[PDB]
Amino acid sequence: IPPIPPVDFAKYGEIEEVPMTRLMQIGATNLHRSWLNVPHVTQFESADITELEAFRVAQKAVAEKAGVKLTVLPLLLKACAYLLKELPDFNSSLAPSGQALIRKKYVHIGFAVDTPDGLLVPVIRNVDQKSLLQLAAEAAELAEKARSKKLGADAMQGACFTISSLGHIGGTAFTPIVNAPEVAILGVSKASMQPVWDGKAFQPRLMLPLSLSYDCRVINGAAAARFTKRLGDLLADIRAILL
Amino acid sequence: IPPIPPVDFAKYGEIEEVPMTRLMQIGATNLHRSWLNVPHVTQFESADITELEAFRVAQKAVAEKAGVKLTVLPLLLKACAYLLKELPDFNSSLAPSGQALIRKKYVHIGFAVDTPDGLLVPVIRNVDQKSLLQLAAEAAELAEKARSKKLGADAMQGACFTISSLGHIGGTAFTPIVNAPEVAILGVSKASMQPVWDGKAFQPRLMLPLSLSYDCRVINGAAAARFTKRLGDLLADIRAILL
Repeated sequence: IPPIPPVDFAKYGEIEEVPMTRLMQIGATNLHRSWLNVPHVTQFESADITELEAFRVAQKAVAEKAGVKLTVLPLLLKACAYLLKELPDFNSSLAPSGQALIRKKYVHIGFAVDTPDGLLVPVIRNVDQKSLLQLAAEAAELAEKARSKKLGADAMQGACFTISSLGHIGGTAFTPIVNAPEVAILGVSKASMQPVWDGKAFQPRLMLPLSLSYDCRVINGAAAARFTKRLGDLLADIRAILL
Repeated sequence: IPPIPPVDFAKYGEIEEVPMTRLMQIGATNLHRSWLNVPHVTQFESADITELEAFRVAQKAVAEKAGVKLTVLPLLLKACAYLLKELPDFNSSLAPSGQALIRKKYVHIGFAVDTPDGLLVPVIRNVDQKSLLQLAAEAAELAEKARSKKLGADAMQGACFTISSLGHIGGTAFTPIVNAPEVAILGVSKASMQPVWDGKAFQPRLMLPLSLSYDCRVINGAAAARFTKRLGDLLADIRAILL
């Protein structure tokens, strides 16, 4: 790849050199390797979470009696796990021969935690078998160990899919980079009240912006629109997971 | 027990003798054995199922694409299974020594099917592991085999709890008899629109009458009021099962 020409930045004013943590450099290398290896498309969608939000907030009591804080992430994890089982091409990697897909029969999902030293993505194993408060506890633990440098490399491995949630900071949508060898990543942004047509008038519904980046060698455009559509459907009524 | 004095019924008019199917006689003996062995109390409650009903009816599409009819029974089964795990004394039997309870670590639930030849109670095994449409299919199959005399004795055994639903015929409530050695049975009657106080006015909510009979040697009055209260809570928002 043609390199970027060096510039003497000090010709234009005062500069200062700060160094990169090894964690940032590892991260830098991994993203650029994904970038050049995966042809990326982002599919955007927004889900109606008015009812999900009401549930979240009502179970604040239960969650606190169990010591966890029920946020939107355990709900996101549960729903993507159900869906990764319904649409198995999202739960696979491209074989090194380029001629086969390795479909995984397990569902472990990573989630982005941004710490001082860099971004870490802890992995929760067998998300499909854990409950909303179990996933809530685990997420919280892994996030804390990630911030406190106590996260052993074991827990950063063998994920099938990544969720990256920035809803707690802001933004309308973003285009995340697929953490290869996984084949998709779900970006989640800030929810806001939007007017939604009820067939007769605009009702305010709470809308969650979803941004699915995927590896289009493996997942074609229609399979991906169907994944964010099913996800939007499941988050609008999470009871559909029960059937 | 003092016998009932024989009466010549033909002194008062014309009589006719029809006989009992062996199935009815078996049933007769089992109920009278339960009646004299179990001191019975019925706890009545009613659950708000307006939202449950809306869900049921929306998933009519899915249910039909899967060949099952989603009725209230799979929902009842799923919720009691969750609860039989939360409150394990309901999932046990009294040891023959009268001094111990055998707590079962499994959840199989029977449901009353009334056929021409008598009442049968098929058992669905490990209700706690099956989904709403799985339970829907299984219930339907067992009911059909029960009506067609093709139900092998294997499937009438080892239940932990019974549900008896008469909501499809009518009634406000009833007092079911515990099928000993189980320790409780849930009677379900007809749902109707009732006025329920919202703190300010009466709102129409769809109410399901629940009638829990139990063996009060094993389950005391407060444990039983708490079981129908948790059940009413779970049916008002079945998403609580997810956490």
